[PDB]
Amino acid sequence: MKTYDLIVIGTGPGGYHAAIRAAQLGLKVLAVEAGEVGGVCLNVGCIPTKALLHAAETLHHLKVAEGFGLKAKPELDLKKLGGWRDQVVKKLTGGVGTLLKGNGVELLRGFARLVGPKEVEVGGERYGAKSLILATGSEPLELKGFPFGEDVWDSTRALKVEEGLPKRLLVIGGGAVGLELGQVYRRLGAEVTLIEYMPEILPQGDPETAALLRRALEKEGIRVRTKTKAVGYEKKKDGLHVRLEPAEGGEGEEVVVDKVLVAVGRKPRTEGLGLEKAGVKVDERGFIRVNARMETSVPGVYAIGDAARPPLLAHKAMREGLIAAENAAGKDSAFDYQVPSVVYTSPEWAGVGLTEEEAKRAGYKVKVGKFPLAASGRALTLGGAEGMVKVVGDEETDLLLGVFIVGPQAGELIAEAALALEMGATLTDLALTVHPHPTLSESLMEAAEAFHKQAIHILN
Amino acid sequence: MKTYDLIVIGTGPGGYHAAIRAAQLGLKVLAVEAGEVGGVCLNVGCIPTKALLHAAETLHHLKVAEGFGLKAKPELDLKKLGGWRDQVVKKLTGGVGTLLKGNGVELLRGFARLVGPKEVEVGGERYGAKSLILATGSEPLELKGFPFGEDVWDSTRALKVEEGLPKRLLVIGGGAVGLELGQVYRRLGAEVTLIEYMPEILPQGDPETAALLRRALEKEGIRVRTKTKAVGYEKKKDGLHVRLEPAEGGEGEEVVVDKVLVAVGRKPRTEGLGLEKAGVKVDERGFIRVNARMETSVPGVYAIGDAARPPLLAHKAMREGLIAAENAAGKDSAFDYQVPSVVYTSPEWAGVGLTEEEAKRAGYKVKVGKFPLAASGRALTLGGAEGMVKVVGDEETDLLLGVFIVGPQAGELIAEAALALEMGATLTDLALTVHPHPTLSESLMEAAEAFHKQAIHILN
Amino acid sequence: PAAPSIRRLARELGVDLTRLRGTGLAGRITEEDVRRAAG
Ligand SMILES: Cc1cc2nc3c(=O)[nH]c(=O)nc-3n(C[C@H](O)[C@H](O)[C@H](O)COP(=O)(O)OP(=O)(O)OC[C@H]3O[C@@H](n4cnc5c(N)ncnc54)[C@H](O)[C@@H]3O)c2cc1C
Ligand SMILES: Cc1cc2nc3c(=O)[nH]c(=O)nc-3n(C[C@H](O)[C@H](O)[C@H](O)COP(=O)(O)OP(=O)(O)OC[C@H]3O[C@@H](n4cnc5c(N)ncnc54)[C@H](O)[C@@H]3O)c2cc1C
Repeated sequence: MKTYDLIVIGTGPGGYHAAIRAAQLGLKVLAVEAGEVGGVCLNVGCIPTKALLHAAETLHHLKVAEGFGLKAKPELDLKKLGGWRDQVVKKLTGGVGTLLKGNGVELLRGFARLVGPKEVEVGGERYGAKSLILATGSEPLELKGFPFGEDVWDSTRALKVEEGLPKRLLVIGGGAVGLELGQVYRRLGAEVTLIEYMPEILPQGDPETAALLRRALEKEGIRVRTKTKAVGYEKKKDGLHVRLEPAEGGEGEEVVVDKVLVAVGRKPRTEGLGLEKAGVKVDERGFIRVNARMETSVPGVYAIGDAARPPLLAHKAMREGLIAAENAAGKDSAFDYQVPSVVYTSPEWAGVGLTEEEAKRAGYKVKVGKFPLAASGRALTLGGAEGMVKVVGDEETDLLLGVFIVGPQAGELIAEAALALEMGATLTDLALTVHPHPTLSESLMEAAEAFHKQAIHILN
Repeated sequence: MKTYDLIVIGTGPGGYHAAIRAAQLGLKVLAVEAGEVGGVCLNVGCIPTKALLHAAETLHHLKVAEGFGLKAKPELDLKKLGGWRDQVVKKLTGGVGTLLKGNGVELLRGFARLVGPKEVEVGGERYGAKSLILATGSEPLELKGFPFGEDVWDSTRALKVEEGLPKRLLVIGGGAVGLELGQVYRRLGAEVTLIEYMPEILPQGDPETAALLRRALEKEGIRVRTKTKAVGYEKKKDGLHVRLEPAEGGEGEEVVVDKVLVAVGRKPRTEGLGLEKAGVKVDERGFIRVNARMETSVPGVYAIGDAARPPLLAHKAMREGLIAAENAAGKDSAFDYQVPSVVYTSPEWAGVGLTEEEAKRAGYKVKVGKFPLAASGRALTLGGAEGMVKVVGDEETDLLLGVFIVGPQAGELIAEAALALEMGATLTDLALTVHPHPTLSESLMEAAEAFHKQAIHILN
Repeated sequence: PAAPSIRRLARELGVDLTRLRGTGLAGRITEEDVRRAAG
């Protein structure tokens, strides 16, 4: 029986943040990892996908570049691209390993399973601690009628673009994963059709900015079918005959592709984890029930990231890991923050706060401000606008409630919006902050001006 | 017949913002422009320079792109580039004219001169108004021993890259203008030597982040010589023999180049404007004296932008124009905002608030936090992590005082810092905002954590 | 310092922020603080 102050299961964004923070706070920590250090985000999620998207955007932008004199006959070596992707991933995961050891955290490789409230079994050996933090993450969610196989891919397989690009790809799911991977394949030369059950892509975010992203993707040749669901498929000589139907069911239609990417969600990795031997409550979907302190139904046992609750985002997991670590260390921390969401497509999509509908439901007197990128000098100097900023606020208190952005660098600009919400900023605070000219960030400032009908670069 | 409530002299960022805001508040406006609508920023400043920088960065990044399989033999046609640059400028300046007209603003072409406290003369005709807003901008500052000519360019001439790139270029001045145009020319194939009189480039900004920018430029082959001044030169058969000398003087040295770019500053266009006939006070440097309300020594007469006071920045002029217009309209607005400054080189440089030295001078218990981009996952997915974020704050109150950034998108990230300062954020506020992962904006959050000695992605 | 909106509101209402003691979190001046001082 080897003991520690804390045992962290999983070294993904959540787990390694928890391990490190706890260590900084004086705790003796043991971190357990069954696969690659760094979790999904660094190995088969955020990182490799962002890498591929950057290469795709670089290639894509050359078409606009011909417009300003850049002549070139681009040829993209997919094996070399995959190599760079692997290189980036290795650098970052090795980096996490050095951070853990540099902080004095003990790393044990193997699959950890609880055998009790405060005891874990790994490789037949027992380990105990005063506090446990469950950061097991999630995995690709299977879709009825589309079992993963040689022709039905999950996001991990989709990352391996060097294993041959299909001529025709069908993407199931209009969330961040489907959209990003759909655009990567499209830019790399494939025909791409994406289907989404809900009325609009990114059903969790603002419909207006999401629609603008969809139209932009459609302009690139990506066929997007909303209010449509995939029911099944039949493999024939000419390809996979996929059967589609209206969301609410009805007349069936068919589409033929070479491969299918299923990106309809994630399943928390909470089965076979010994939770039923420790008394840890799990909800119907597999998520470990937790409170703002990230505490489970069992005192001293915390759960964070994808294993604890949606949204299944990295920065969220990271912050949750810090909260759980701090409390395990004796502090009184709690998670009560605005969590932004970003889609790294081109244009990018980003959002934080309340959508127009959520604000209304919350009882606010909803008012909005909008600013198109077409009126942006910076957008023009970057090769041409394509997007908009929408701010949602209360017409009575002038409080900023939500921000949605579609355009280049949307992901970088949403942090300012996140800060604004945390600081309790009003639309006037945002409008009165002097944003640098010329920059894409100005769109947030002018959207705020537009909210008060006094934007300068557009007629009100 | 035809009377006006307000006459705005100049349609640069300051002037057209003043005219438009005044029109929005119900004033009858007359805007006078002696040259191209849009002023320096849109015609020969911000816009054309940023367009050239983008083209150069697009070409430059292809070298890193070869690393991920993008093979090509890029060739940049300067004539085509110049045409696009011209297109971007025309599109925007035409947009300003459209906005002015759309707001009911009367545009008069000619050079305006005051002939009294509230009367202006343009082309022999007289116009009067209860309010006058002076937004005449500035012009390239001439340097002793380097009068502008065929071989000695100002920034305007330097913009015409399609008129023959010099084999060897000497840039005098390590400010935003010299650095940006210097990098453009270097990336276009010219050998570039840049001299700065001060000990470090961007002498008004943080020396640490500024130094990192200098090192990056030196890596590209730009020979930067700080603590060095240009004394004079003499045209010879093989080129211009320029005499360099230490800032303090002494050891004389000569460098041979084909062209000299003088970017040592600007001079406010306040002479021959009739200020002495109106009673408007001007300081020794030529700037129109104004208070927080942008009011001059003459009631009803305001001055904004470059003509009013440094820093000579566009977003500042735009805000000052809004304040002046609002005050001319009977409101009571004052300029008390944080003004960020951006250098659009690659990597970019941006800063806002107080440097360590200034914070110390103001009596704060200076403490800093630093986060290197080499530890950024997003930076790596973009093909290179080179830069850093430094936050300056007070150790006792935890109040944020300044933020300096060097790296890609620094100009976009600085907006978050400006808002933070405007909202009186503490380092804890900055660190607690959940920044999206992976993004470059995360560097601000982590720099804040580092300030508290608990950054995660780097040892503390 | 106070947020832009509060500083602007103070000018509008003729309130001198340097004479006020905020009742917000860490002495932060609120909009109601300004309105309360105004009349
Ligand atoms: C293609 C794709 C792209 C994405 N892009 C983004 C993006 O751009 N931004 C974003 O915010 N999010 C993105 N996400 C989601 C993001 O990856 C997750 O939110 C994040 O990885 C969750 O962190 P985590 O620490 O909770 O879990 P995970 O990273 O999954 O890590 C859990 C770790 O625990 C290990 N583990 C599990 N069970 C055990 C056990 N019993 N014993 C020992 N070790 C165990 C796993 O091997 C793993 O390393 C993306 C996801 C995908 C699929
Ligand atoms: C190469 C270069 C790059 C720059 N890049 C940036 C950048 O990236 N970001 C930034 O913030 N700043 C930048 N600047 C500085 C920025 O351009 C100025 O701060 C900004 O244009 C100032 O606006 P303004 O309205 O005060 O003056 P100006 O834009 O100069 O406009 C004044 C206008 O008044 C007209 N005028 C003058 N006198 C009269 C008269 N008597 N009668 C009638 N009309 C008159 C002029 O013709 C002009 O159109 C750059 C400058 C240069 C040279």
